[PDB]
Amino acid sequence: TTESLRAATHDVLAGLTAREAKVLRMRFGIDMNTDYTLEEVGKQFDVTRERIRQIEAKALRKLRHPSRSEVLRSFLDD
Amino acid sequence: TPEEKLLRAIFGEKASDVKDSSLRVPNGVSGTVIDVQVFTRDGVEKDKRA
Amino acid sequence: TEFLKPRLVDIEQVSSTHAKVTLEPLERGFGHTLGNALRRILLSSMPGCAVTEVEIDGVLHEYSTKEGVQEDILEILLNLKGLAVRVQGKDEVILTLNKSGIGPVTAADITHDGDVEIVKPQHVICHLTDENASISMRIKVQRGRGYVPASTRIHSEEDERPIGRLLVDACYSPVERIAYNVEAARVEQRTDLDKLVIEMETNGTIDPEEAIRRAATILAEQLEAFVDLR
Amino acid sequence: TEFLKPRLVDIEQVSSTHAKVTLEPLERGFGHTLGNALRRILLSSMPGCAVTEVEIDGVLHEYSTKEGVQEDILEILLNLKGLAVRVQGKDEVILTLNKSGIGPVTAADITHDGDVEIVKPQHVICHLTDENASISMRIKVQRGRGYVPASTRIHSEEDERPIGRLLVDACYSPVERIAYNVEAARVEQRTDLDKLVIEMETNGTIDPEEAIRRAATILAEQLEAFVD
Amino acid sequence: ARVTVQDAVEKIGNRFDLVLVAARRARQMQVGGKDPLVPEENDKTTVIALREIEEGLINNQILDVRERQEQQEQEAAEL
Amino acid sequence: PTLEWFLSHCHIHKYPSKSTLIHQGEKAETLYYIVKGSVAVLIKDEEGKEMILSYLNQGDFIGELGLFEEGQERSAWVRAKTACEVAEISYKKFRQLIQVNPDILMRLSAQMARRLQVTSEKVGNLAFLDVTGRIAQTLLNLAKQPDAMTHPDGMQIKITRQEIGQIVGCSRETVGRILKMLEDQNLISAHGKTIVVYGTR
Amino acid sequence: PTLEWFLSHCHIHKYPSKSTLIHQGEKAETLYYIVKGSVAVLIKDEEGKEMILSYLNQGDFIGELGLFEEGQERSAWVRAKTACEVAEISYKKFRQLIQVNPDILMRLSAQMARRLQVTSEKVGNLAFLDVTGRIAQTLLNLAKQPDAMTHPDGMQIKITRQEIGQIVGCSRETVGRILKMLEDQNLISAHGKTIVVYGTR
Amino acid sequence: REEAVVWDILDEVIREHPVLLNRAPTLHRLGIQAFEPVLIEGKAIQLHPLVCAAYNADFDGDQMAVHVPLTLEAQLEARALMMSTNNILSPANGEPIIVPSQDVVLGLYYMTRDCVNAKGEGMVLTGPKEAERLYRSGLASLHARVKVRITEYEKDANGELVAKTSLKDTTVGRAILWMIVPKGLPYSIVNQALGKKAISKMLNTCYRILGLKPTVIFADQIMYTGFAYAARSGASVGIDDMVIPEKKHEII
Amino acid sequence: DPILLRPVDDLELTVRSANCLKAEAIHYIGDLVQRTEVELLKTPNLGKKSLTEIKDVLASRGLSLGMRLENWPPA
Ligand SMILES: Nc1ncnc2c1ncn2[C@@H]1O[C@@H]2COP(=O)(O)O[C@H]2[C@H]1O
Ligand SMILES: Nc1ncnc2c1ncn2[C@@H]1O[C@@H]2COP(=O)(O)O[C@H]2[C@H]1O
Ligand SMILES: [Mg+2]
Repeated sequence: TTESLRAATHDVLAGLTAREAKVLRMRFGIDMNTDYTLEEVGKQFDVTRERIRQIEAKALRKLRHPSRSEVLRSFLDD
Repeated sequence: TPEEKLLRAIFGEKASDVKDSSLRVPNGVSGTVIDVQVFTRDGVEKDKRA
Repeated sequence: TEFLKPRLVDIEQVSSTHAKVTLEPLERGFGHTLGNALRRILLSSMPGCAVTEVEIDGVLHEYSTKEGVQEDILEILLNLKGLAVRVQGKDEVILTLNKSGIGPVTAADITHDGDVEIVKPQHVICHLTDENASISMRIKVQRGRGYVPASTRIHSEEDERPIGRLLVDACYSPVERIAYNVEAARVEQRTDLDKLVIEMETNGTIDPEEAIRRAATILAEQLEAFVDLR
Repeated sequence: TEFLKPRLVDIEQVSSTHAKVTLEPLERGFGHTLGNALRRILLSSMPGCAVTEVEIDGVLHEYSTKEGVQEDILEILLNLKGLAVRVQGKDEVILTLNKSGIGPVTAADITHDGDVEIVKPQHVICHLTDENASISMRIKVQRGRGYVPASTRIHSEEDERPIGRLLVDACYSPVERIAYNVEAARVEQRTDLDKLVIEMETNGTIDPEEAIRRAATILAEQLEAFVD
Repeated sequence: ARVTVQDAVEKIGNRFDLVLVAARRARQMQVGGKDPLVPEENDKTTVIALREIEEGLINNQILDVRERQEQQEQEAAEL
Repeated sequence: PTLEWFLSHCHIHKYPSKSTLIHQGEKAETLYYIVKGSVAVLIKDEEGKEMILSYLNQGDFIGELGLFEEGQERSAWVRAKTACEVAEISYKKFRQLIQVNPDILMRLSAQMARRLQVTSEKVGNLAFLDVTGRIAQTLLNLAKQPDAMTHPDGMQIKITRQEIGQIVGCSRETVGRILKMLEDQNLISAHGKTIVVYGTR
Repeated sequence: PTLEWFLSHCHIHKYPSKSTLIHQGEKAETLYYIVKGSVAVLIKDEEGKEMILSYLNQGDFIGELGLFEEGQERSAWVRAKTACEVAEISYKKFRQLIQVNPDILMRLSAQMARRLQVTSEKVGNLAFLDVTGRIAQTLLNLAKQPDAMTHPDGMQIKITRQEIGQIVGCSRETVGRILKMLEDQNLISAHGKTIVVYGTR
Repeated sequence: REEAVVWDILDEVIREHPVLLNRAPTLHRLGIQAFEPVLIEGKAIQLHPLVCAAYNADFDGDQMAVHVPLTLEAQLEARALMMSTNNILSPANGEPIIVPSQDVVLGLYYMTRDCVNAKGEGMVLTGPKEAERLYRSGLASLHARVKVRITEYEKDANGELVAKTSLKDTTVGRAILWMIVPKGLPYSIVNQALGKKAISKMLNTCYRILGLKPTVIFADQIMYTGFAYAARSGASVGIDDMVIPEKKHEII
Repeated sequence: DPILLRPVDDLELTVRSANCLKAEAIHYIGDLVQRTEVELLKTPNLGKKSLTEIKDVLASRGLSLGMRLENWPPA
């Protein structure tokens, strides 16, 4: 369940703009031993902090979007 | 894990600080409830049905 | 071809359930070929009206009891499977019963619908030992054929029914005991010809000649597949 | 009333005379009914023509024999029960065969009336070892239905027959064999359903499909008085 | 072929080599997705293996030749 | 083939002169083929004035628009010119006939091509030329037909002023007057119904 | 699906506006498909005046009447309603892929049957109705065509007097006057290019 | 939720997928075998009766165990090594371990029998089939020596068959029984009442000559018919079948 | 239908178009489809392209514009 889940997640990540996907990966510790922050996204991408919050929001629109949601919907009952 | 972390970052869903421990039918079984009994300490509230 | 058909003659009602049919005239090999072949169908595939559900006031499950009564619930239910009822118009009815007073509880006490025949008023149901006690129920009857148990229903039926509805198995199959005898139908010359004499015993609820007509009808309906469909 | 009916699925056919029939699906309680009843009417009530009597010259009783011949009388008689015959106008005919030379005696050598079809004209009857021996016989074919043995026929027959006229167990009904088999066939929720698989194997004179068709035809033709 | 594995042995000669070769082929087919030779006839890869080995279309030598040739031609394609 | 395979399987029927073949408004469920004879296409209006659209002889397809679109209605009238004979089959067979061999609808596609192009010449000729123009040109047209009879100076055909008036769409009598104009100019002869045409060949 | 396999084989050209698709009378050697856009099919007369045959939207194979008989011509003009990407097909190859797949002349059965149905009521109306009915039902059918936009009281469309005069077979200011009468009859709104009909649906 | 496609897909996967069976104590290698599955609507395994003997098993409440060959190689070994067809003989001795046990054998010994008494003695048949017409009609004894014609075969040539026909004065049930035999064996093998030994060596001969597979098929038929005619046969036991010898009391 | 009663963010709209929707009191998708195109074009910020891609996504998920309702709102 975890494996098929995670592969489906990455397959959703592939479809986005670059900064979107990479930010949303490292911001959550995905794909790494890291745990990087809004502030540190400031440090790496560019110091802008809360436009990253708005970008997170926009991506959550781009991806939640029930044409992609339904690979995730079985995991609602988790 | 980072993944479900992201997923409730999507849906906003959450857990409580509590788990289920219900009593259930074991698989393969079916039948008719006909009687229940309850035992409780001298010192704690009798849960209403008791 | 020197064929010859069998033609009905007589019906001898020994009793409501017990009754025989002298039947003629058959060529050789047809007495048994029709005897067993019709026995199988009259036993297997005949419809009828029998109880399928009951519901009672003051009850949750069939293992409970009641004040002023001898019988457990179950014994009554089993005293209701074997009831004899005939419906004319409908494919379902919901009857009621109501009674009080010490005494034996039978079928004459029932709230009879106008379009229903009870075969025996004295199909004993329950017994009442308290004067003050009172019984009240509803009885769902349907129509079908064969054996259809409750457990197969709830197995089928996810409908979360209201507690109280005490559920019952169905034996729609009305025929009980049945036989044939291949005697010799008299023609003057062709005395190898046979009469078949079919002894019939069922509940009430079912006309004999109509029964045979349904059996043969079903049979021919199955034979079209060997005459018409090749 | 929630009947089910079969759909005739297959007629697997090895030769013209050997035939198989799968048949599904049926409610339970019918495969044995149909198999039995058809087996009865087939094997004991189907009409057809066959060798009733024989008459040969210089030939008295089966325990005797002909000279210059491979067979006794009996093996010939068995080579006569195994005969494909059809009458087409009458209910009775009397064939003739007058043969000579060393010809392994086929049915082809027979002189045929216009209303007679032999479906197996090659069918062998006898053998003349030397050519000098030559025969003349005549064969009563009669139309009946079922099977009736010449032993029970003489038990039946008081009318005098001579020495020279012979009699054979009548194979009217053109079947040589039938047997049925009740298997269980699947409907999605229902594996309590049953199919009826039949092997029939006949002589000439009929295609088996037609034979069965006639059988059920007869049986419904018996039932019309009680469909009423 | 399905219910009895005799004629296959009559082709090769041994049960063990038969199941090894057959398993090798049906692992070329269960995973490698390569096509069959005998028709399909709605059968799991076991039966098609045993048939292709029955009629004389698959053998350890033949598998070696095939994998050899495609491998070598691949080595030519790399350079 | 090949048409042998086609009509070997069809359902065959005969019908007399002036019978109504197809009804404007009935469902799309049957194709027809003229096996022998000729037939005429016309239409009808709110007023009831009839307007002959076309006419076709042996070797042509009839009932072709409804073959595809589930549940079309018949967009015209078609009535018998003479007592004539037709084979017919419905649409569920023709999918079996196109899926197995699409040559039939090539034949239909060609005759339907000639059909729609002469419909283009029809609407243009109706549009621009004067009465004399399209009556003259349509006279030239039916001079072509196999129905037309030979004449040592040209051709000759039998037709009333009414029906020719129904292909040009004017009164029978004004067709009479222009017929007189064409007799005055020494181009056509006529007695009653039998017109005789010079200039052909 | 089907359309993928057939666009797999095609050769394409991009078409600007204002120009010609088909030249009438020339050698017809290719069938086309409307990849994107709209088109107006029409025809000239001797004098050169245009008279519109129809408009056509997406989902149309184009230039088909020359597919069929050896040595045919173009029976109509076809002019640019808009800029249009357009496909290319040869006829020997048309034989090839009609033979190995019969679904394309099933499609052309669809389109051509529509075209001589709609043409059947084109000529059927061309006989009888009056100019009121001509332009009225014309703009009904253009209200059915998807090129019109949705107005909150009906359908809006943009067209001049000249081209509708080339639809209904009359002059432009005639339809202008009966148009303004039709405004006075309260069945349209009308500002110059942009006209609107209510009563749709 | 146990939907419909659950079952269709179950039947889809199970096909050609063998399965292992095991009864305790697993003494010898024939105590554990690989069969094919057949799905049925019940909570009780059924079994092929002849292989009860390798299990020493009876239906007195016994229980058996099931295992699955997941990987492909074990699956092929199962179909080829643990399969019930590959194993009809022990490695201890080469005896048939497919010996028909106790009901089928009664049906045989009842069928193939030579009385004197019932009926239909001394007429003639062209073969087994009209004999089947007789008994399925119920006109002959099943047990009565009568003349018939038959047609046996023989592989005298280089394993190449050599046909012939003849007559025999032999019983009805034996003729009927000849229908099944696979075209290589004499008629003497059925020309007796077929005690249990006769059947053991019947199957022995069939193996030794024909190779394997007919001996399997033959055997299955021999099971079915043996039950079938045994049900027809009529069979019981009763107090008067047990008869006291009158001369016991006096010896005493 | 089950798709009448969704908020439009399941379509994954865009910020400008979203401002156009919230600006015009258009709550339900049943309220969307009852509105007409010209009732959108005249509105603020809805010129060429909003109509283009909203037409695209409604072409995607099986509905269209300007349709007509009855018994609206069941709420
Ligand atoms: N323009 C036309 N030319 C010739 N025949 C036509 C025309 N329009 C309709 N028809 C005929 O009228 C028939 C009506 O039904 P179908 O469309 O099935 O087939 C049609 C043709 O036979
Ligand atoms: N009545 C009509 N309806 C639709 N399209 C037509 C009509 N007449 C001509 N055309 C089209 O105009 C094209 C002109 O050249 P073609 O004749 O090759 O093919 C013609 C059709 O594509
Ligand atoms: Mg035991």
